[PDB]
Amino acid sequence: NYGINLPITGSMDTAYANSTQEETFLTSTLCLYYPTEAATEINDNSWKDTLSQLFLTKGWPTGSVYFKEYTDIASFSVDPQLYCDYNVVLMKYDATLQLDMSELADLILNEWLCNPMDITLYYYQQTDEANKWISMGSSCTIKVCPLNTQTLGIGCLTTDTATFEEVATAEKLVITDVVDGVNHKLDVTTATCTIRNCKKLGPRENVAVIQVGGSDVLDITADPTTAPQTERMMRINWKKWWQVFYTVVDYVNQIIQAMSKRSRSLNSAAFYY
Amino acid sequence: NYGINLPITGSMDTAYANSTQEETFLTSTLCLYYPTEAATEINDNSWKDTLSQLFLTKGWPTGSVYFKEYTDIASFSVDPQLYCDYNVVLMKYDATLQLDMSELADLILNEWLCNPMDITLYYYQQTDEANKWISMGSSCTIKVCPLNTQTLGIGCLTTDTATFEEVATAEKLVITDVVDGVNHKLDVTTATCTIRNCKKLGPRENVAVIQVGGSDVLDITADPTTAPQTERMMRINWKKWWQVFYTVVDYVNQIIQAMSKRSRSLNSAAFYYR
Amino acid sequence: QNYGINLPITGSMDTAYANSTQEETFLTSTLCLYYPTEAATEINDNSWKDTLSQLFLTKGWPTGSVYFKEYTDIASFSVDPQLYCDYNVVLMKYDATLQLDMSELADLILNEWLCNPMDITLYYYQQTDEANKWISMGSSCTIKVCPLNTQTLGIGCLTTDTATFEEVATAEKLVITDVVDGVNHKLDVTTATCTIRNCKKLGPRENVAVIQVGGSDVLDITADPTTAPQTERMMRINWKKWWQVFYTVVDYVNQIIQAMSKRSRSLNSAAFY
Amino acid sequence: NYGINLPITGSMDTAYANSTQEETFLTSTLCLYYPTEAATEINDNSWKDTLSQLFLTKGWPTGSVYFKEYTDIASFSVDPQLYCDYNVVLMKYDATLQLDMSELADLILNEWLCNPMDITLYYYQQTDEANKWISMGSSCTIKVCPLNTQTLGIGCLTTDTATFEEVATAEKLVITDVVDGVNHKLDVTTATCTIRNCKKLGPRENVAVIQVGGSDVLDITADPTTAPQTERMMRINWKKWWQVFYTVVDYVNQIIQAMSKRSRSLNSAAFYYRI
Amino acid sequence: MASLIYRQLLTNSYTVDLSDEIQEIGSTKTQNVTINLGPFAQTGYAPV
Repeated sequence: NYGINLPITGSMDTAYANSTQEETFLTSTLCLYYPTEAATEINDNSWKDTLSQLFLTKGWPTGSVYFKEYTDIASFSVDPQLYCDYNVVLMKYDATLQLDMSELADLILNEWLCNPMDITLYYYQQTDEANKWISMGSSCTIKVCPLNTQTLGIGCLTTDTATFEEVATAEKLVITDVVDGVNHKLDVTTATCTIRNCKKLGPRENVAVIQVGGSDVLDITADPTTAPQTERMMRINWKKWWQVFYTVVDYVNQIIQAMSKRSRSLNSAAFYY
Repeated sequence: NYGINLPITGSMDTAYANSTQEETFLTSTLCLYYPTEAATEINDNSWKDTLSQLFLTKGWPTGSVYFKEYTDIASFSVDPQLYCDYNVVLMKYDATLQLDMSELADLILNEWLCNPMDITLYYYQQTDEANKWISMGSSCTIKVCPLNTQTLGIGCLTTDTATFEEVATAEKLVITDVVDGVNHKLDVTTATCTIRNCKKLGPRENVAVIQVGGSDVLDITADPTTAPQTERMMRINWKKWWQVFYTVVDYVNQIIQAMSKRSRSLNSAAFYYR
Repeated sequence: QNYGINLPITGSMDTAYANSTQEETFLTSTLCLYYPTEAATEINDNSWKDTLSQLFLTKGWPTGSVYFKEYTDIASFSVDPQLYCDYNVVLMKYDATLQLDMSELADLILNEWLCNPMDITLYYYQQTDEANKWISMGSSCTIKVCPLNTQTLGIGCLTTDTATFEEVATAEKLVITDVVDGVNHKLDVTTATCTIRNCKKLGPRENVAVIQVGGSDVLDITADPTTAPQTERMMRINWKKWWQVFYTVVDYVNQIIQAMSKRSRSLNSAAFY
Repeated sequence: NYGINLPITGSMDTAYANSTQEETFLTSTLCLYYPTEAATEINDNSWKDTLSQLFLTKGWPTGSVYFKEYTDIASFSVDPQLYCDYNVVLMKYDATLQLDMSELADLILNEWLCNPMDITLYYYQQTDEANKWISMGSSCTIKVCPLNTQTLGIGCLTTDTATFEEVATAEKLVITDVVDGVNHKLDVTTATCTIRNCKKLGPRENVAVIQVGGSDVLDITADPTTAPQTERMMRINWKKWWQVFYTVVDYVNQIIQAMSKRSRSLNSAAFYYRI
Repeated sequence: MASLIYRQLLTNSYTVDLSDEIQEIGSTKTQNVTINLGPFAQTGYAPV
């Protein structure tokens, strides 16, 4: 870049450089994320291969596509380092894991900026509807204690964590939200967890969480007031896994077109500061 | 307007804007990488602290400077998770590890773009003088087999890896280069290694590999024709480690000025990437 | 018209670039690769020369074009120097004790030499300018010298007993000897195993391309202390494995060839040398 | 690449740039080649030296003249790397060795553009009256088998060399000539021989083969039609070897003038290659 | 005139193939003489 300042021209030359799918077929990569159960049901040693030849049909050169195996929504949630240009992740609603799923969607579907937090030495504060605490790891257990303007507890003793308020009991991915503009002494189990202070924003012009199962709704809003429904949030009717993949292939471009590359220069988008 | 569409027009207003170092002192972080031997020779429980107060002199607020300990060039060359805004890495001249060092420099000093490779299902090929295969891990052992336009070996049987050509025997960081425009069945030891397909892009507006000892080199060109010498590639004359650090501190700004803003990370981006 | 140097080639800027140039060299020229035994031994294949040759078609060199010559040491390679092909690119494995052996060999290939024979027995010689050097080479070259004043008398020596001579080379395989210009010297070489010839330097070589493996280098190939020349026909590669070295040499053949080319004496031009 | 493609506009300035022998005395080297018998007959440990002082008379500075000893026309023919600017080679008429001598003259007196040949893998042919096969070594034995346009023998089986046609039986230097424009499977004894494909051309502006004895009629062409007699092909009447050398010295310039070493140099002797 | 004849040819070259392709199915037999072929190692007899 170096350039944003100094506006573009709005003249309606009206020409539209035809296509766009013919540049993405040549230059981009497609990464498919699925759960173990998905592949196990397929039971072939060459399914990744067969689908790949089928992918040439839709226009993706041999070395282009891929296949990454998450075995659970919890593991996939923490060490997600989206590998390719375009990532389409397959999630088959599991009804008890809904929020696990919501927290994972909220992370992939969106653009995140994070800094590290030292729960040990400092007493901090969430700023706007976009400042959230995203923690993830083996077993994430977060207890909180709100401070009045004196560094004193409110319903707690900053001295004994037995008076803290538990807001997460051993999760694999957690986006914690506290009353904005209030300091809190935090007590995470840093041994198995890592908690970082993130500011939200830009969405993701990649993922395309495709949901298998139920009667699926997701609520990225930590609030109650809003409900956002984006194009990068699709849903498929479950029959068999082979069918799911056939559809994903038969409609790759349609799915890719709902995302759009150009937004992917980081390994993992846990933006570090 | 974000769309990484560009225009700018250079009228010579000639407003030479002043300082530059007084924005970096306030807003940036400095991360010093050294080897264990470096710290061991210093033998103080408060060396990181003493140097930090000394860093206030050069203008870096207390919570600003961080000290990361790599214990070897091979491990350091691994995940490369450069933590701070400005990274200046101290490398002690080990003559047997030269290429290990070269491969590590090539990674920090430069801007890399990578994708994952599946050695199992798809035989690959590099495209230009900028498409290289960077693999790294516990023990990286890469054997290769060039394919003619039929998916058949050339000096090898795509079936028995005992006929492959070994191009890396158990390294911790490896940037492999093959004849451009030729497919190859690859045989890495994925158990302990990870091999990824990278395209070299921009350079790094951060590191500043400072080399201790020798007379020196470390060439990051894969070819024979070119030799690039950048500002982010400095050298210091070894005496004692305490002296090295004193100098690094006494010339922090000079060293920082030879790097600056890590352009690929700058907020102001978009279509170019972060 | 043959030697009468027309005083000028025009100088008019017609400005027409006669495109490519690599497409004449691919068709008409030969490439000779010189390597040490250790290089090939590490490769351990009976078909490495062959595999690389097919790979050379990629870079544009027809089958019968590339030749592979095996020197087993820097000393031997520097003793009969009969560059066989149009373009010669010689690979040198950094041996720190043999540095000067290497320097003397580079000085010979990288440059264009003119020599005459010397009769150490009957005529005491002298070098004339910074370009008159004595290049001797063979089994075991041992050169002792005795400077003569303007009377044919020794200076620090007796032209009669070689036990008073000054030894300037003890059993080398290639030696470029330099003495104080404009002084006669009775020479005592071991002509049995050595041959010493009087050479005038000059023309450089528009061929070799000594590619150096290992070290750190900077190379001081001058006899004086004042100058240090760094030419394009003096390249360097980072050592990993030998297979890698060759892959690179192949992947960048043209780049390496482009840094050489022609060779004054290898064209129509001769009515000269 | 400075040369031609321009024209030297004559104009008869008629200015005479006197002498020419004064530049050659200062800047050139003279190499005398003789046979062993020559030196043996002289029987002095200082003959090379005496002649050298005598050479100052004719104008050649001390370190200028060199004396190279071939012991036979056959070895000299293999190892002829001409060392100096000007080479004048003394040859003693041996009547049985005449062709050995002819083949050696043909090599020094001329110019020769040669490429290596792989007798093992390919069916070769000469192109013009200037494409010849010059082979030389310990013992050169060449058998040939002409191929019709099918890669089949003509009077031979490309399979059994017992049907080949022998055209050289153990020579030390051989310039072979075959019917132009015909492929031939070659069978040389590469163990002791080396055969290379040469294109001829530029006579030599150096060697001055001086012939001792006989009565000489030198036919140095491969054909029957031509007979070339050049200035670099001189003859002396045999008396004693000391006399021969005295004459060579007494007429060094005359002999040098019949050569002129500008086109010389080259960068080593014989062959060439431009492989 | 020549116009045709000349051009006429380059026009009808596509044929070259078809025909070319006949005489093969028809000529002799073809033979796969590339049986890979592996190289050296040296190991030997060990007893007294």
